[PDB]
Amino acid sequence: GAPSFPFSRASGPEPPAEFAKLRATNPVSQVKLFDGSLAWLVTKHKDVCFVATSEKLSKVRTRQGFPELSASGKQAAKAKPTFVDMDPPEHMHQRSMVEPTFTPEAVKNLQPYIQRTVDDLLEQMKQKGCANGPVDLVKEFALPVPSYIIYTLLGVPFNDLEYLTQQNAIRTNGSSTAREASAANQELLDYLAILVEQRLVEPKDDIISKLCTEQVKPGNIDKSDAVQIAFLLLVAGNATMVNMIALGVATLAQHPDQLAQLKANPSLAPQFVEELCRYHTASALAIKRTAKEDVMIGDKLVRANEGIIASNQSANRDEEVFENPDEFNMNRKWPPQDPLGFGFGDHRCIAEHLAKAELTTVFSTLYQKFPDLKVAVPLGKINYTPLNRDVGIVDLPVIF
Ligand code: HEM
Repeated sequence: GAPSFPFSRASGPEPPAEFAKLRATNPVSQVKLFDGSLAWLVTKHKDVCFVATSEKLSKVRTRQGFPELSASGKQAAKAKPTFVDMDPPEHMHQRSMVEPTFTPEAVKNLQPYIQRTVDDLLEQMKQKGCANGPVDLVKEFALPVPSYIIYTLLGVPFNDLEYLTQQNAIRTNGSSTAREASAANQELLDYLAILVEQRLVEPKDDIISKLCTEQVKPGNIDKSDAVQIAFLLLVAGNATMVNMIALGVATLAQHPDQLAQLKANPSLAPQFVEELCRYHTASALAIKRTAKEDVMIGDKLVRANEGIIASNQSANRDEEVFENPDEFNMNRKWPPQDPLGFGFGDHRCIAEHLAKAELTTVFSTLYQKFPDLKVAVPLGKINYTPLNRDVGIVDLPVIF
């Protein structure tokens, strides 16, 4: 019978062991989901790209056979969809309403702001110090960097960032009760609704204001849609950003020669970030589809109304594309094929340029500020996310 999926990571920082075996012997295979239903799992880079781009496959979650991976996903599929779950032409109709803030040119213009935000959080961390024991790099740094940036871009005023950063963290923290997580979720939605009302009356230079002026007031979307689009932009990427920063620090601690290179030359941060986003694919469960019609993938027939999950994590370890794929090597020579940390095709992460700018700013600055930054617990004792989840780090004690 088909194995249960998601698979568990082989260890804290490693992908599931199953993918390498499937790439070698059964690259398109069936897996069993939490409800006992089946889905196709695609593991090779070429095939993941095919799934990501085929117009015979749909992201619409009300379609029969959609591969929801948990009961919570089934419940979330009942809500009015935003662009993450749309096909053409609806997908770009809505995504284009917010894409302008995320273009390469817009992100380049944001660089001084990104640098200031990182610098200010690093200075707060220095002022707080570590004179009485280690501090949690996640709480002090990896969490607020992406949080402050996305909230600011959306339109949150500076005074409200610390509290809203804490509340959004509660929503996904593994220690929160269901009541606590639900209350934090609703608190964020209530806050965003008030902010939308404010920007309908007096727009400012932020994403919510642009939605209000350009889409809500003309009747292209309503104010509840603006809230849901803003909420999507907050929650889609934030936990992934936090995990990528923490994973980068841990990966450098595990690879001290490459850390020494980066300390001696901060201009290596872009290459470090490229290798990090390939090696630690912290969002590996988002390339999902159902077949609108029969489609052949390799030696398998995916029938109409069957689900498909395309593992970009597996694709990023595909030996046929990336030589020595299971070694972290920021000095590698890159092949012609894209790494897939941010997905592929029409739905490729809207924030890829912003996320890479945040990560590059972090890794070109962190060890200039704190040349003696050290993970304070043994590396084998790092508190990674549970093995049945996307790779990440919950907390990371450090000294400096
Ligand atoms: C290192 C950090 C991040 C990683 C690795 C990442 C990864 C991904 C991946 C794998 C997807 C699926 C793309 C696909 O369907 O092919 C995606 C989509 C998306 N991401 Fe990110 N993401 C990151 C940060 C962010 C941030 C900071 C934001 C928002 C500010 C964000 C917003 C979104 C949205 C809205 C989508 C859906 C795009 C669509 O379906 O059109 N992501 N991301």
